[PDB]
This record gives sequence, C-alpha cells and structure tokens, in this order.
Amino acid sequence: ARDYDHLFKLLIIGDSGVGKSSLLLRFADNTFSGSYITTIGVDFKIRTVEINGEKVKLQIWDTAGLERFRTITSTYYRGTHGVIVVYDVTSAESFVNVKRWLHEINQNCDDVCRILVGNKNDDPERKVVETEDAYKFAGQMGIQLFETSAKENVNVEEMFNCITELVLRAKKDNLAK
Amino acid sequence: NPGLQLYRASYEKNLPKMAEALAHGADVNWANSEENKATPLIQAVLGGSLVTCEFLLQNGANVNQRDVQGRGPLHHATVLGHTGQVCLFLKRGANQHATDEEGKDPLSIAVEAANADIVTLLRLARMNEEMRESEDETYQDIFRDFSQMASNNPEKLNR
Ligand SMILES: Nc1nc2c(ncn2[C@@H]2O[C@H](COP(=O)(O)OP(=O)(O)OP(=O)(O)O)[C@@H](O)[C@H]2O)c(=O)[nH]1
Ligand SMILES: [Mg+2]
Repeated sequence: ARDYDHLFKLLIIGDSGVGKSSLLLRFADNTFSGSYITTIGVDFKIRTVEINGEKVKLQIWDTAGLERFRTITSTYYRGTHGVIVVYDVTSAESFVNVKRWLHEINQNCDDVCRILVGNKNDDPERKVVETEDAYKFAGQMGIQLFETSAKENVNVEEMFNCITELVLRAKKDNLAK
Repeated sequence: NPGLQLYRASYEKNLPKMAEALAHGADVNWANSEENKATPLIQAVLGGSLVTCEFLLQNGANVNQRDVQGRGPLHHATVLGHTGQVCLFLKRGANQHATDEEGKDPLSIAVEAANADIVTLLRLARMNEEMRESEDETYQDIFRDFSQMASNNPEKLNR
C-alpha cells in the first residue's frame, strides 16, 4: 500500500534539439520558454494523474539526445514501462534516426509500450516530414503517432495521456478480471 | 597536532597514519585555520581516494562540513570530477542543495562542466528525495548506475 495506486516509468528519447525537454516541461508545468538548454545526462519530472478512480504516478525521464552528454545506456532503460520517441517534423534527419532509437529500445527492453511523436508541428513552411508519411511508418511499426507543438500546446496532453493509458492497460491486462 | 596529522594523512591516502592521529585525539572534523578551514574529509576528496573518504565517514566525519568558502566535500568532489566520491557522499546523506558563498550548488557546477555521469547521479538522488518526500520501484539504486561509470576524470585538474 503506497501513496499512489500505480507507478510507471516513462522515458523520452530522440535526437538532440527535437523538443524532448520542452514536451516534458509543457506537460509538467504548462510552460514553454523558447530558450534551448541542452540536457546533460538526464532530467526528470514526477507527476500524478487520476484515471478511472486511480492515482497514477508518472516518473518521466528525459534523456540527453547528444551522445557526448549521455550516461550509461542501461541506466535510462532499466525499469521502463513506456518509451516516447520524438522527432522534429522540420528535420528529415531526426525522422531518419527514429529507426535507430527504436533499435536502442529493442536492445535494452524486453516488453515496453511505445509512442511516436512528431514535434514542432507549428510551421508549415518548414515542415519536411509529411503527416501521411509519418502515419504510414507508425502504422507499419504498430505504434501510435501524435504530431505535437510544445510551443503552441497542441496534442501534448493527448500524447502523454495516450502512453499513460497504454502502460496502464498493459499492466491491467495482466491482472485478474 | 593530531588534527593536522590527520589532515595531511587524508590527502596522502594513509589510513594507518589517520588512525594514529585519531588515537591521539584528532578531531575528525578538525578545520585548518591556516588553509581556508579545510577538513580531513575535504583533504580526502582532493587526494582522490574513495577508501579514505569512507574511513573518515566511518569514524564520524560530518559529510556536509564546509570550508570557509562554504564548500563541502560534495562540492569539491563535483568540481574535481570525482564520480565515485560523489556517489558515496550522496548515499551517505550529503546535502546536494548546499550552495557555496558564490551561490553555486553541485548540480549547477556539474551542468556547467557538461559532466553527464555526475549530473546523472545528482539528478537520480534528487528523484529519490522527491519520491521519499511524497511519502525498489520507488528507489533508484545509484550505486548500480555508478558501477559502470568512470570513477574519475584524469584529464580534469586534480591529483
Ligand atoms: N517551433 C517549435 N520549437 C520548439 C518546440 N519544442 C521545442 N522547441 C525548441 O527547440 C529547441 C530544442 O528544444 P529542447 O526541448 O531543449 O530539445 P531536446 O530534445 O530536449 O534537446 P536535447 O536536450 O539536446 O536532447 C528549443 O529552442 C525549443 O524552444 C515546438 O513545439 N515548436
Ligand atoms: Mg533536453
């Protein structure tokens, strides 16, 4: 018996600059700074949500995207229930690299929920990863995709609620009727 | 001057001489008024030895006691990149929120140094603080996280 009814670890991964920390701050504090502060090692937020009469505590880990500033890889993945994989819809490279991030998950995790996030969807003139192409890819991987803007606060709450429900469902599907 | 003998032997990783100083009545928390009120445990940090830090803590050293610039053992270990000493101090209840007289805490120092390993230990220890404050799945094993990190960085200015 604890303060929460369920505890889940969520891990945010993806290339440097794509908006991982910004998505986390928007969800956690409803703020967006506009400034870029490079994540060194790891950062985190702990937040609770109420779902179907139960308190769910989210321990949300935020990785450094730059290899130079990452710690030992197994530290990020250990105990993870859900992984949030982020690219930047204005950066083709960040989307190309999604398959590398998916490989990293597979080398470190046996059985986790996943969600794909195309962030910075707030400037049509600089968008290079088209919605349809991203959804097609997501479909082939069997993973849900959300296109978000941490800056404009679009689909951030929806994305975090989705991966929360996925991990809750994964847990409950293994418990009694 | 048994305190001074202990102080010197701590830098020098000399546990028998440390023990001898203690047997003669050295204060394990002796402050050297001639050298910024630094302590045996701060000397142990500067000397780079983990086992010397352990010995002092086992014999009653205050893990938080500061020099005259307001810098404790954890501050100094962070500045020198002594990852193993940072891990030990965090597990022994060191106050990582302490700021020195210039207003800096260990996390700000580690972030400015872009030190992934030490930032990771400091942040995961904070996560444990936050998990506890709301009141193992709830408890990060930072030793396990430390166990495959480098114990130090010899390219950093240190011994
Ligand atoms: N236009 C726009 N910019 C964004 C958005 N989200 C983040 N940014 C900007 O993108 C830059 C990088 O944001 P971060 O959240 O720090 O990126 P990150 O993935 O955490 O980067 P690393 O910590 O280096 O791995 C910052 O300048 C942000 O203000 C967004 O939704 N739209
Ligand atoms: Mg970041």
